Amino acid sequence: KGAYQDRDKPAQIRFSNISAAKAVADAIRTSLGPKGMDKMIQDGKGDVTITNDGATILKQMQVLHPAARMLVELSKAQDIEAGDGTTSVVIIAGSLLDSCTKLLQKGIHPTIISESFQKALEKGIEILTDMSRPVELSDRETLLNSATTSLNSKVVSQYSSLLSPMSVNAVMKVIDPATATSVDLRDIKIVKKLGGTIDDCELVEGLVLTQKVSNSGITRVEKAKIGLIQFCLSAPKTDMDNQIVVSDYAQMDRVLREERAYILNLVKQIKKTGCNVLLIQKSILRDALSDLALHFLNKMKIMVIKDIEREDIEFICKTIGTKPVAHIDQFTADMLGSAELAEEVNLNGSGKLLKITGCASPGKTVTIVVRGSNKLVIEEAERSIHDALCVIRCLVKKRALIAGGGAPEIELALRLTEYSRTLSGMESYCVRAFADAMEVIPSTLAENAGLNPISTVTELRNRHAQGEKTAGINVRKGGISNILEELVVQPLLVSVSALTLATETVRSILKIDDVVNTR
Amino acid sequence: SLAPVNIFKAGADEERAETARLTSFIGAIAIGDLVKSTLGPKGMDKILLSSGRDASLMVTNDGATILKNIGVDNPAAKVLVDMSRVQDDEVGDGTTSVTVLAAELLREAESLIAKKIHPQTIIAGWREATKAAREALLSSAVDHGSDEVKFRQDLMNIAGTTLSSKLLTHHKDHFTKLAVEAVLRLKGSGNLEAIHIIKKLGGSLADSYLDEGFLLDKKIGVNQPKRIENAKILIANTGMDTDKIKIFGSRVRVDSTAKVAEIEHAEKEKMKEKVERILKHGINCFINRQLIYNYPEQLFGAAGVMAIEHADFAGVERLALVTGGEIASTFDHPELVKLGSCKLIEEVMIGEDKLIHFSGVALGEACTIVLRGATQQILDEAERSLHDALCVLAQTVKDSRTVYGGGCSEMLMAHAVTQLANRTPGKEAVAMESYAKALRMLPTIIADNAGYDSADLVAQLRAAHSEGNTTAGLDMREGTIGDMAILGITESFQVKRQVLLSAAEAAEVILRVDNIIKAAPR
Amino acid sequence: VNIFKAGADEERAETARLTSFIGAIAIGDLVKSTLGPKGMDKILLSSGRDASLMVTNDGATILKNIGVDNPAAKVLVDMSRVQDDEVGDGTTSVTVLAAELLREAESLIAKKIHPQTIIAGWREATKAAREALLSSAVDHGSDEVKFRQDLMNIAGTTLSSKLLTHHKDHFTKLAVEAVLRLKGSGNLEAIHIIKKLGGSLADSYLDEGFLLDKKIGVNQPKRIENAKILIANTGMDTDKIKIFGSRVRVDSTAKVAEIEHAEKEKMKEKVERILKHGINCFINRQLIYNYPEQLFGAAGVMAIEHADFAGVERLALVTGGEIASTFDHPELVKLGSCKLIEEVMIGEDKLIHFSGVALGEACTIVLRGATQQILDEAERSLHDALCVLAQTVKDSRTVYGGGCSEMLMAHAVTQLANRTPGKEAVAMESYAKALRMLPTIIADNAGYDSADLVAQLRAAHSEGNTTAGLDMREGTIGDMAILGITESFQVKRQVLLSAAEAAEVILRVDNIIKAAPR
Ligand SMILES: Nc1ncnc2c1ncn2[C@@H]1O[C@H](COP(=O)(O)OP(=O)(O)O)[C@@H](O)[C@H]1O
Ligand SMILES: Nc1ncnc2c1ncn2[C@@H]1O[C@H](COP(=O)(O)OP(=O)(O)O)[C@@H](O)[C@H]1O
Ligand SMILES: Nc1ncnc2c1ncn2[C@@H]1O[C@H](COP(=O)(O)OP(=O)(O)O)[C@@H](O)[C@H]1O
Ligand SMILES: [Mg+2]
Ligand SMILES: [Mg+2]
Ligand SMILES: [Mg+2]
Repeated sequence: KGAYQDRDKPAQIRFSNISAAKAVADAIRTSLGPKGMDKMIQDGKGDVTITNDGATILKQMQVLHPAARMLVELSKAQDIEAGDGTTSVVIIAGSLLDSCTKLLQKGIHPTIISESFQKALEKGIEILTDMSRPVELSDRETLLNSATTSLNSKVVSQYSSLLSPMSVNAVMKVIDPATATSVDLRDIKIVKKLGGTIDDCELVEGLVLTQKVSNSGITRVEKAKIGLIQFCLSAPKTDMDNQIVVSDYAQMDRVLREERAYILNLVKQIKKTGCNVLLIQKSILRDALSDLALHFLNKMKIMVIKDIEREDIEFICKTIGTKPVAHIDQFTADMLGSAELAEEVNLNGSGKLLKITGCASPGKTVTIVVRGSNKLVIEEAERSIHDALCVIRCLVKKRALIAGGGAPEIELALRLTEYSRTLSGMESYCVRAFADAMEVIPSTLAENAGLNPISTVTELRNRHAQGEKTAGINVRKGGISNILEELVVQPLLVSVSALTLATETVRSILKIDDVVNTR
Repeated sequence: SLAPVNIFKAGADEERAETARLTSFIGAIAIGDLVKSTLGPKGMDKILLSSGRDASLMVTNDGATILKNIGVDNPAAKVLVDMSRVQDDEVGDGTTSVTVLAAELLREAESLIAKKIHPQTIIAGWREATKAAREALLSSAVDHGSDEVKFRQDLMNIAGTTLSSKLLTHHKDHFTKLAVEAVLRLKGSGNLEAIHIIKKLGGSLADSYLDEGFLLDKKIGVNQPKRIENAKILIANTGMDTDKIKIFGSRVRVDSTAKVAEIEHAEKEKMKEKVERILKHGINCFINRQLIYNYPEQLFGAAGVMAIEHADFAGVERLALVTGGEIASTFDHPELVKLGSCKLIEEVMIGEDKLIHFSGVALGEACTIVLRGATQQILDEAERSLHDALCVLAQTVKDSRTVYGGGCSEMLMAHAVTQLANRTPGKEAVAMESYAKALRMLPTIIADNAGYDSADLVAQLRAAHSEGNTTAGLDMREGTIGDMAILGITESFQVKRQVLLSAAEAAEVILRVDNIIKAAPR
Repeated sequence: VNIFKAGADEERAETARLTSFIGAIAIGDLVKSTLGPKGMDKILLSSGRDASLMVTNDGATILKNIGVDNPAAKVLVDMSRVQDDEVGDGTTSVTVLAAELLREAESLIAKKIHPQTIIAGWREATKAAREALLSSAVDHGSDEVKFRQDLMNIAGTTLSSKLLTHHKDHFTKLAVEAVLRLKGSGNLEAIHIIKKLGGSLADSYLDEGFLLDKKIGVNQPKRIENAKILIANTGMDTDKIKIFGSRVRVDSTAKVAEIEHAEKEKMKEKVERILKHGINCFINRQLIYNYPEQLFGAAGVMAIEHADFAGVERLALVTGGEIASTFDHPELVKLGSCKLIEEVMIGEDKLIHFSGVALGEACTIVLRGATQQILDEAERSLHDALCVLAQTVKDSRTVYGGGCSEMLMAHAVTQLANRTPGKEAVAMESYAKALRMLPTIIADNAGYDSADLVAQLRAAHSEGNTTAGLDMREGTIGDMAILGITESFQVKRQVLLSAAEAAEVILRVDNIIKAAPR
């Protein structure tokens, strides 16, 4: 009474993929929420990291199963689009694949499951969008709450009083909240140096350099005139093959005199423009600084800095306002940046930094410097700050805000199960499985917090069934309560993108029915 | 050769009997069974996982890349793989169908040889049968093109039916027209390189779109403006980095340093003179092919004109097509070089990257498609499916003749082969009947993948085509027999003809080998 | 996660039926080349010790000698051996039919048909085919001349696919005669087949008496007229008193000399008791020692030493005596009778020739070829012919051969299929195709147009001519009633039932679990 489907290989492949996805999901399931702890990854080489970011955990943990690779790619894609929730997305994907293996055991074709999953996705997008509220920028309270919620599940939670305000200052000091619609994170330059503690992180509107000043006679310059240089301050040499022939004893003295005169002329041309500090670009094939040139510059009481990467010139120009100079005749004061102060700062014997502060033309660019005891905490602090910046980026992208702490997915689970109770047929079971497959996030939020998961989820469902929305798990109170009063929120883009990407990834995985090992 | 003397080598062997055709048939049938589970709109795609360098992983449904990536060892499997690659190169799709049909033909051939019938008889019968099938398909090949709306509806139907067997079917109603629009921007020029598919992670697959202009993944200079209105874009293929005189053996030989300083000043002077000659064109956007060093960058920034550096040959050709410019290398005559024009060249942020957006382009000859999925495998599969759709649409734009899909065309040529077989004597008739059965196996496989009663549906279609209804096929949305004219499951005539002919000829060449001789490996 | 063992594996999917089908088809293709009057036999060579070489045609020993690996091949070999034990014919036929049933089974399961559907269709088809074969069976036994002609035809059709075909006209009747000497007793051990090399295979003959491969003693005579044979199973050796724990414990040599004299005297008195029966011949089962042999030679009788259980049983059957062990009362069950006990020489050996035997209940067949392999194949195929002749003597119902019975029962299966709905009908059609694949194979091995001949037979059987089959000496469609290609009904029925049962049992496996080898 129907097709025999003799080949059981596709079913075995699907079960294997589902089991591998579930294994990857519940491997990192213990790293969710403000009570989930971070993992330590020691790769094949002598490198170790202490990470709570789901994307980095999945990248460093070199998986083997194809479904696990699909999940790590999904996590990195969610990081690209959102930047936060890269753990919840993989948890959701694994959980609902685990739910759909039972459906496969019930004799339901994979295409029907995929289409029903897509329909449940379409309903859930509407549920989440209606659940949210509009948000207006330039409101410090909501931005701070979102940044703190992003930072809470990270190692820098205890520093949230010092990192959240600077995390929102960094974003607000780059874009104009009037018409932005996006933010470019490239101009938030993160510089890391060993030493100090996390509490000494700083935000500077100026520029930070890791290079060292060539002349150790001046380090502090007040009312500095900065100027980039893209040509070489050495003996002249043409692009074509160059040779100097000497046939007299006076030729040697003459050639030395001409070299010295040319260098001194270049340095005098630089100095007569009022330049106070010099930024020399890193030039391979020609020493950008010579001993004679540096000697003359130091004699004229100037500060010289070399070995500046070609990729940083745009950042420097956007920050302090200089314009690149590739010819001496074009070097004038009309294209010479200015700053209130240039300093060479010592970090209590743990390195040296260059700080340019008080640029008279403050560009749309700030810099963050981080301090820490060991390398691992510094890297984790960088990742946490980046996640907070990405959260603010999502909030800027589309202006919508939802409650956190398990409220969105549990409310969606309800609304979707009563949606399934109106679609009687073969797809009713699949939609109900989708609805009950996202109870995993609140369950794990309750579990990692030490609460009883079953009772907590039951109370959550009951309280959202009574219309008391924005209710979720509180770890400070140690129970269940309203979340907005607890100041825990997240942008709608995070959750909506997580759900959409997870559903798309699962719908793609469910279409696999064979695996072949290529040569 | 089993003789008590061995002559070949330590490693070389010969199979000069039913062993050789046994190996060839089992290899071909193995390839066909590998491809079989990826047919029809209900087919399911496969995972290709490496066993070595970088462990490349790709999710794919089309059989061309499946047969290309895996390493076959049976020479018959090599013939099938080369068949699939050639068929993919020729038109763009039908690789799965041609491999499946050739495998089914070889299975029928082995069944025939089991009845002790000489292979040349099978070859002659198949030659006659494929002639009859060619004639039937050509006779049933409806044609459009004189009308405008009918041809565009045909294009939409062809895109939908070619994209329906891939992942993109999940958003079929959104994607097919997209593909159609792309080809409709080429104005009949069969240059698929004018289509650029930029893939970036993030966002659902429904967020893909065809831009109303061009997207370039390059960088602006330092001091250049980041936004230009009503540009006059000049596209060039000059060096303008160091500009070697290109006269090898030239060197400076001077007795003082001031001479070298003067020579280098003269070099920078000739750079400035060349940049001034370029600026004499009256332009505000300059596009190069190779790098622009710091001095020309500064000259451009002082002038106030944009400069796009290091755009490969494809980039400059696509910008010339989409904007109307002319690839230049010398600028002695500004009145002979034609300059392209756009409306806005602002920067647009997609994903986490910034791209140059030529909007309001003068000509739509070239365009770009942005693919934004959830996984790198999803991106690769989407790109491959879109490439297949574009190839088929360009082919049917070149040749507007179309035949009905869903199994109707292959059913009708199978019926023609059956009618031919019913009037021929001798052992060739059974060969023709086997050919017809192998040709009819394709809709059987489609229904099997779908999960319907394949035998009942195939018998229904056989009766429908024997009675006289030549526009009947499979309705997948419910799994019944329907009228393809109403459903509009069209297909390119050239694609079907290529599948039929290539499968027939490769089956013929494989069928007539009675000795496999392997030299010792390297 | 793997759980079984190192070396233990499981195939729980299409792989299992793939292995089973490929093994069954390998068995079928190996056995297929030995059907019909034009089939060609095979050489079996052992790669192990003694490098045994045997030239054989029947499928039973071919399948039992080779070491099969696939469990389905083991199923087929066991079925062939069991069918050889039951009747002794059609082992190749049953194996081939089972192979084609499994081939059509895999073809059907390619069309996505549940195996239990095929099982039900096959059960219905085999019920209909068995009913049709029983309805088409002709019987004799009441008649005398007609039944003898039927026996000759059965021997001919059983012996025409083997090497003795070269002299078939000579051999068939001989085999029949042997069975006609059994007088209805289902005792094939009453037939002795003595194989001696040298001379053409047409020198083989069924003796008009019995032949014994033993030796006369030293002083006994080597020829008797009007023999009075006494057949015994006594000791005639040292012949211990059997009272374990008996020993001589004396104090002089005279005592033990007296005891040994008493032993010799008791042996002499036992020989006297034997002689009191009034005999001139004596056949013993175990050895006869020197003193009884001397006494027999002095008396004037003829003694046979070490004639095993089979030998004395055959002598009792062919002569009528009883196997004596105690000679207290000679007046009880009596002796046997013959007319000559001449020693006759065959090749280089001498055998005792019992001629003019009182009863023909046992006999000997002398096989004489030019090669030991020829002798072995002649012996095996003659054994098959004798088995079939004895079976049809026990049950005289016969059905026509040459594919006629197969064609008619396949026609009945087709008619049943045409009137049954559902996916059962295609299962029965596949059953009929597999059943008709046998005469196709016979024609193929013959080398004719198999498709044309099978189409002609199908048309002739559908029309109503229910006695049409393959005439192979000319290669056309002939009448088995006129021609005389008969066959035992029991053989064909057992072939059909065993093949269908083996196909059914093999087809319904979906998981093969192999434990780690020892
Ligand atoms: N203070 C808090 N109380 C309750 N739930 C929280 C709190 N902070 C974060 N969460 C929840 O933890 C979940 C996961 O957040 P997080 O672990 O920071 O990111 P990721 O999911 O990328 O690891 C969020 O869905 C959020 O609802
Ligand atoms: N929606 C549909 N309904 C019926 N038949 C279809 C449909 N879509 C595709 N087909 C048929 O499936 C066949 C195989 O196409 P596809 O699976 O894309 O592989 P290929 O294009 O390589 O042959 C085509 O001949 C087409 O006629
Ligand atoms: N002389 C003959 N003419 C036609 N058919 C024959 C002849 N001899 C045998 N057959 C057919 O060939 C089939 C197999 O015969 P045979 O090889 O003798 O079986 P086996 O090897 O078991 O003795 C039988 O079913 C019989 O009907
Ligand atoms: Mg987070
Ligand atoms: Mg296609
Ligand atoms: Mg026989």
